[PDB]
Amino acid sequence: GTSQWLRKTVDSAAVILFSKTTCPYCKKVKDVLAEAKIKHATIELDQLSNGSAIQKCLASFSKIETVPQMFVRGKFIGDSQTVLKYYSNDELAGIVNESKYDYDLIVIGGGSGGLAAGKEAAKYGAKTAVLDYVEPTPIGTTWGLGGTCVNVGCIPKKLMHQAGLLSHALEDAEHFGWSLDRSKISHNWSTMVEGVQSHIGSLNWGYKVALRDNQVTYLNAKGRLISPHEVQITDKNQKVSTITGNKIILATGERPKYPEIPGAVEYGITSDDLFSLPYFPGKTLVIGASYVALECAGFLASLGGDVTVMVRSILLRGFDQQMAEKVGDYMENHGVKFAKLCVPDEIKQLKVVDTENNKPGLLLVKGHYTDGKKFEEEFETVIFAVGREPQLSKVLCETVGVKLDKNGRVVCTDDEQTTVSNVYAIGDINAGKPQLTPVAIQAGRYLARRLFAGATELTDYSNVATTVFTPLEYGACGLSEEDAIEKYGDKDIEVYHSNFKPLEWTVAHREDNVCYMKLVCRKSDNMRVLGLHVLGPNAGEITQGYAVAIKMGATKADFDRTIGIHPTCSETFTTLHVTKKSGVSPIV
Amino acid sequence: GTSQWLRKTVDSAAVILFSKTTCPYCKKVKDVLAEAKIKHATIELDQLSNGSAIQKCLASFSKIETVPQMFVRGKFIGDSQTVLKYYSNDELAGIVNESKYDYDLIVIGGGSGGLAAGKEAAKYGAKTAVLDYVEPTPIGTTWGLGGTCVNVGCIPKKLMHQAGLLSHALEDAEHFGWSLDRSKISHNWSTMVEGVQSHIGSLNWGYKVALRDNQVTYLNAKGRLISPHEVQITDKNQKVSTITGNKIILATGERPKYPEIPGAVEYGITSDDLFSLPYFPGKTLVIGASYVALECAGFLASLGGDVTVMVRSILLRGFDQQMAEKVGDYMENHGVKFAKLCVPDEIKQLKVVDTENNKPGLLLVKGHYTDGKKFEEEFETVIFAVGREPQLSKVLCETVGVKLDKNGRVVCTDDEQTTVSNVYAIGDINAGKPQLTPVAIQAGRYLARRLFAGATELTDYSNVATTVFTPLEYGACGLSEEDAIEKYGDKDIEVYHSNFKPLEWTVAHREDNVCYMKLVCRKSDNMRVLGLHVLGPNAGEITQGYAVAIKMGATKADFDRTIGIHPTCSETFTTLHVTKKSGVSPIV
Ligand SMILES: Cc1cc2nc3c(=O)[nH]c(=O)nc-3n(C[C@H](O)[C@H](O)[C@H](O)COP(=O)(O)OP(=O)(O)OC[C@H]3O[C@@H](n4cnc5c(N)ncnc54)[C@H](O)[C@@H]3O)c2cc1C
Ligand SMILES: Cc1cc2nc3c(=O)[nH]c(=O)nc-3n(C[C@H](O)[C@H](O)[C@H](O)COP(=O)(O)OP(=O)(O)OC[C@H]3O[C@@H](n4cnc5c(N)ncnc54)[C@H](O)[C@@H]3O)c2cc1C
Ligand SMILES: CCCn1nnnc1NC(=O)c1cccs1
Repeated sequence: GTSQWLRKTVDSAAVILFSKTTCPYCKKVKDVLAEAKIKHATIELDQLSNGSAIQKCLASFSKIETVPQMFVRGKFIGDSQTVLKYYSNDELAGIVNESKYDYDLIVIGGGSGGLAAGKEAAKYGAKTAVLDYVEPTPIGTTWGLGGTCVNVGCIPKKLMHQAGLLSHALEDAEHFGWSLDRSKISHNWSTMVEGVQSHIGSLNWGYKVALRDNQVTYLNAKGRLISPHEVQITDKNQKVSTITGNKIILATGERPKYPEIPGAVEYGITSDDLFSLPYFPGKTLVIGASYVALECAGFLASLGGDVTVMVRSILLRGFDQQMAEKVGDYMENHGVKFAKLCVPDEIKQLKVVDTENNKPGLLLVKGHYTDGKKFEEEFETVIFAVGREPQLSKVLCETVGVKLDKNGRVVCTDDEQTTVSNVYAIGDINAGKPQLTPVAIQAGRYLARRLFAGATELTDYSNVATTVFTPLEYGACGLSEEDAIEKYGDKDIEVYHSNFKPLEWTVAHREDNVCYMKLVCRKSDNMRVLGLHVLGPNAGEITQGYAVAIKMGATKADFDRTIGIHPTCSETFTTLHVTKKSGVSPIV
Repeated sequence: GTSQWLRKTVDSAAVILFSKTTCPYCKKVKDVLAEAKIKHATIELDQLSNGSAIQKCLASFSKIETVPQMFVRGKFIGDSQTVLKYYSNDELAGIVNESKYDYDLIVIGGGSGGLAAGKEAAKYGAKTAVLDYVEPTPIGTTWGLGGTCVNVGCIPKKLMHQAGLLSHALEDAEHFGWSLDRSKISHNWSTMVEGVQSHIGSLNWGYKVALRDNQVTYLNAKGRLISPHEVQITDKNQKVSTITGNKIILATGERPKYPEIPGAVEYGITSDDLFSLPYFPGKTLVIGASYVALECAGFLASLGGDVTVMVRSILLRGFDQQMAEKVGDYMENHGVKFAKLCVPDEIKQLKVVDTENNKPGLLLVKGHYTDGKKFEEEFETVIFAVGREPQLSKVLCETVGVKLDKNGRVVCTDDEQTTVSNVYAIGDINAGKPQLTPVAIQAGRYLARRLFAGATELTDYSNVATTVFTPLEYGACGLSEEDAIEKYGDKDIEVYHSNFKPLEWTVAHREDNVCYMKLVCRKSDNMRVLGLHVLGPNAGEITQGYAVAIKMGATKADFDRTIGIHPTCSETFTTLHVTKKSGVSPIV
């Protein structure tokens, strides 16, 4: 147990010191390494329960049982007198840089997970390279370091959402006494895009500085794993070379899918193109029904656009379907049109994009409903949001032996290890895990600590909370109502629910019973909270704190004994009492 | 023991049915009572682990041991055969209405706690009266049913806070691309006040309708307890009479204090007057430094006022003082002036309030600083926020025997009982308790269930979360850093902290490092979270859910293993890592 841990730790750490907090000899070695600018991990044996047994086990490698003991890439280097000898003779720098491979770690992909992993590993002395390359979209769009969320996902999406929310704030301001007239105010798309892209630019630059300041090598090059330790890289000038690494982390993410119909690639766009588009989309069709589809349609309508969403079957497949339908109903009452049970057949071009006057083109969209009736309408912009996929055939030679599942994602054990022992995978390409930025960041950081600092903590992927940033936001943590009933049976499930009205909505004359929350609980397990759901403003701020209590096993009684904060929306969770089985109305 | 619970339950309940969920004689008695419109409590002995011992205990009163046992006001009424015979002879209604007193419960005070307690008691067949009267302020202000929070507290205060927040939304909107010019937009105070007051009006009306629909007798009359069971009432027409009640709940709340200086009562106002004031206060002095003082100064500055705050010693006494100083620093950078270490000596009138044309007057304020220097400046409005106090002298005859503390608050045991066994106190007049609206509501509801439905659960007053609605909001749950250090010692306390920047503030060009959060933890108890603190937007929404986790005993490890929701402010709590002891800067 302890002896297997110590061997794994010694073999994979780049530079590591076994120490005690009280030892002045350990203190002296720490000071030497700090002066020499030699980064390393440290294990403090006195603060571990099995510290005495670990100290015994070290002799299997060093033949000594005292602290300090310093190791480099699996090799015992010395105790205090020996380390000082090397430093005094100007030998220590060469010893700590001796390596079989070019790098201790190569990260393929410079996004949410990969940048987090590479920075954390470098902290413990791992010589690290991060590779990032952005394949242009069909119309030619590209962007800088930081991945999907930074450039074409979470960050610009929520900033445009905030511009859309301010439309309603301008309306509400009249009722609260301000002299403006929302009727005479309009939105300038390109001014908003300039501001969003300026912030994104500062993040691109900030990641480059952070890698520079952590001594991480950044290569703006496309990588391909051609054997367990060899990565072939192609740089900006199409120069091809090979670099080697001890450990490999795959973190290459996904890109939007297109339907296989005429005109889709030529004349439509995806979210990759939307967030830097130089002109307002105009009259827009969004094809699809994921959270990406509904978030983008939502803010486009708030910013004054004529928006239609064409839905093949249901909204937000995979989420609680009562909540999904409430989300869609709010959007439809606030200016989004839906073409339900409908798919596209072809896109025909009526007008080329006008670069001269900074204006969209014009497209004819033909499709059909499930009963066979036809769909035909003109739109200035068509946005495809029909899912995302990895393309690991490009990243990864078949002969390496890394196992992929039926959707092309990497099959990993619960420590992110692939079927090849030195290769790991994190983020969206890890099969079966929630595809979210804070999941990729936690996975990458925790993995770096296990590989290079002897940590044992794994990432917990269960009950990860989400928020959908539609015009009225939807936060969730845990099971949908229908999954809970499927797993445990209707008899063992009790659901508490209520409508509510934000206080800010009263003087503004907004709707009385649209916002909604519910707790899905298991009767036979002390009324354990299985899932939490809320539709209302600031839904992500509301939901986050409860994710801790659910992780700790909160029951309905834990919610009841907690006192609310007044006046808030979130406090309504502390006093819920109407059950669905009672048939009593949830309106207030 | 079981037998003392039963004897207390029987003696106290108005109408109560001892039952089992699987007995058809029980079910038949319930249907008769339902049909007769007879409300009652029900105890299902089969769902209680000590049910069989209760049945033997029942024979004390009834000399039977079987289920169906009906009691009315301490007296056994009958089993199934007796109850059904009374009903078919039209004798049952008279039996269940028989009472020694006018009411089972008299609530003195119709505010947050008192309305809650009275409605809940009525659900179990307690014949209930709620008394409410609003003594006018010195200038004559009065209002309707619902108490301090509804009419002159949390509700109008947060609505005027929202009007202030919207001024910054109007500024932000230009940066997000909207065509308005905030420079050319102004605020109309009277439009605001008219909308706030029309909402409060709908709440006064809703409380009257709610009492009628629960068969609660509402008396708009001043009450005075003159003996344990007699309440003297007076009467919009000054008619004095006496009504009697079995149980009494005191819920009369507090009112603002005035300093004992010339001109204060004549020429200053309080929060009681501010929320319906028909003229804009203009150049305003706020005297005091409580959360009421700072909240009101904050929104008045945001709505265009020239505002000064006069501070005797410190800001937000009783709150974490690091956090209090950050709250005030933001306020000072956004147009609130502070006269620190300063106290008033007299208010002189220079011009009378123009009630005709809705203009304030003019006042000369004279004061002095602690060094000795003089204060003298003109203001159009002077607002006193120097604390709140009860006036139980008016409510409670000294001869009844209800003990008060040195501040005039009621001394209660942990079940809200006073030194007189049938008299209880809830809300702000209960000595030692947090003075918050959801605390009053939970105390009131839970107490009514113990008196009239045999419940045993007590209100938990520990770790009750708060939010101060200053222009940048401050949420907290648990201990301040300085109380934790005083209670456990500096060596046993670890503090994790970080600045943050809301994503909404990036494109709007707001401050990088003013929002702030921290977790105060106890090392020797598994890094238990003792206190949580956040300064930023939507702080009450952020804080609420974490209050459940802290009640369940969250540790730092529970926060670390939980995954964040991105992009939010609240997610910063899930990745905190900089300790105060390390000395590393908390900036982003
Ligand atoms: C529109 C949209 C909105 C979203 N909103 C949210 C939200 O609100 N909250 C949330 O939590 N998540 C959100 N997400 C999801 C989030 O963006 C992803 O879960 C996250 O970015 C995944 O990170 P990753 O590290 O796995 O991959 P990525 O961030 O996609 O990083 C992979 C990087 O590697 C590069 N790369 C690919 N192949 C190679 C190669 N061969 N060599 C070198 N580099 C290569 C890619 O170009 C990219 O830069 C959103 C996603 C989208 C599309
Ligand atoms: C400016 C301000 C802002 C506040 N903001 C918040 C906030 O954001 N959040 C929060 O949780 N709390 C807030 N509070 C506190 C909250 O208002 C109180 O905790 C709550 O109102 C107390 O309820 P209560 O039932 O104890 O008394 P009250 O609500 O004051 O009700 C007592 C009632 O009894 C009446 N009465 C008095 N004497 C008699 C008599 N003899 N006969 C009949 N009736 C009588 C009173 O006039 C009143 O109607 C705020 C308070 C103030 C002043
Ligand atoms: C055998 C006695 C019948 N009886 N006598 N008085 N009332 C009732 N029944 C009822 O009130 C009802 C029970 C179920 C539906 S109505």
